[PDB]
Amino acid sequence: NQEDEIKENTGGLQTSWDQIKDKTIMNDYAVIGESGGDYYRNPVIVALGGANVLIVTEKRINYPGSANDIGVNGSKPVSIVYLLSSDAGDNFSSPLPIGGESTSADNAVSAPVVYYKKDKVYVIASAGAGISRTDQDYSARNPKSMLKYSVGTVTGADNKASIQWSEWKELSVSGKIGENVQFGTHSGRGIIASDGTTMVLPIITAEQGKNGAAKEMMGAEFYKVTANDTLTIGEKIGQTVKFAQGSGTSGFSKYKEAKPIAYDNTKVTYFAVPNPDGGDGKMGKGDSGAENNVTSTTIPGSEGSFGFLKLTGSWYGANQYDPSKYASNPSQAGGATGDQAGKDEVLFSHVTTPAGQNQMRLLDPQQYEPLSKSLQISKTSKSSSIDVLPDGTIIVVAEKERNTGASGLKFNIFFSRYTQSYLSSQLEY
Ligand SMILES: [Mg+2]
Ligand SMILES: [Mg+2]
Repeated sequence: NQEDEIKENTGGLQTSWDQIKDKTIMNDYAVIGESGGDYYRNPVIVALGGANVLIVTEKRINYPGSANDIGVNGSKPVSIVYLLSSDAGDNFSSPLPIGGESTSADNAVSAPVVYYKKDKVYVIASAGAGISRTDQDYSARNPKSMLKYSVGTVTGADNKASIQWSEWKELSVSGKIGENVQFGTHSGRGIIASDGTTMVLPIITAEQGKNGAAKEMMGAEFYKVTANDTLTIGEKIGQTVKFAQGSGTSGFSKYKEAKPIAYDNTKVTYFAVPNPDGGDGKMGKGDSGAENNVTSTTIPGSEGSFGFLKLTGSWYGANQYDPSKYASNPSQAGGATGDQAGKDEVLFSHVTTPAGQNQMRLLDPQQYEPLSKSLQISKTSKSSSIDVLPDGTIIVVAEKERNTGASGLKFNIFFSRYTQSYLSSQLEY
């Protein structure tokens, strides 16, 4: 179950093809290791600008999470923490809780959805009950479901960045989601539309029943949210998504959490994770045009938050490019002359069985269908997240090295950095 770690003093951002051409795995190490009774889970990674990297994670305080692996459960403290690097991930600060350490159910937050374009980081989190399944019917629970958000103001992203977070505030769903709908978030990097200001908010819905009469009928609603220091929920995008009963336990839907992979200002396209209880082991693809148009893909998948990065003309793969030029014009940096166009590409990583092996893949940027090759990035995992640095190298945060002696799902949090040529050599023909 243990990984072979690489810890290097890179130069920070790379600045020339000669420096980078022979490098493959530039870093691959646990930024968070043993943590006693605390569980660090569901990480998301952000390249802030320059050599600055942000990792956001939930922290379940002295307990493993709900029985269905949700951070909040309407009674235990759960924080959302952040780590910062100013040397392209060579070194990360010790994790700090956004807004101070959680102390009760009333300030607990988990499953962060993280949005960023350039000066402000927006984190929208599950709060109160989340989509946790407990002993009570949802209608009887007192902390019911809630959404909360914090805004991180970024300073110095072109030197060595600092962030300060606003107070957690409630993001009301009144008039958007009815009572009864138990709802929450599913961890990941959030989509910002082409205008740079409209965020896509995916609200996960779930009929969970209770212990002794469990259900898991899941769905989603997508909403516009305008980037702002005060957030409010805007217009609905398309239809309410509801997944159908699977072939397993009665009341368990074939797919669980839907996560946006694209938004064209008209419809949200989503990948949905297959239910290990009644699904087909493959990621599902659908969009907000209908209540349920999801179709099976050929991508193997399971529970958890997949990583997904779309590059627009900025993938050079095995071909030479100028990493200094990449910082100012990522789509025009290729060739020995340093000014050729790259191509579109999608990078995707997810586990193939529950808490199993994490495979990275290239997907076609129009239909998101996989190429034939896949690269194992972890023996044991569940959630991961991908981004690209201003020098063109690929960064990943992922749960790895499951502690099988621990009560729930306990992992270490890994940071990894790869050259595009290495990834190409493993994923392309
Ligand atoms: Mg070092
Ligand atoms: Mg304050």
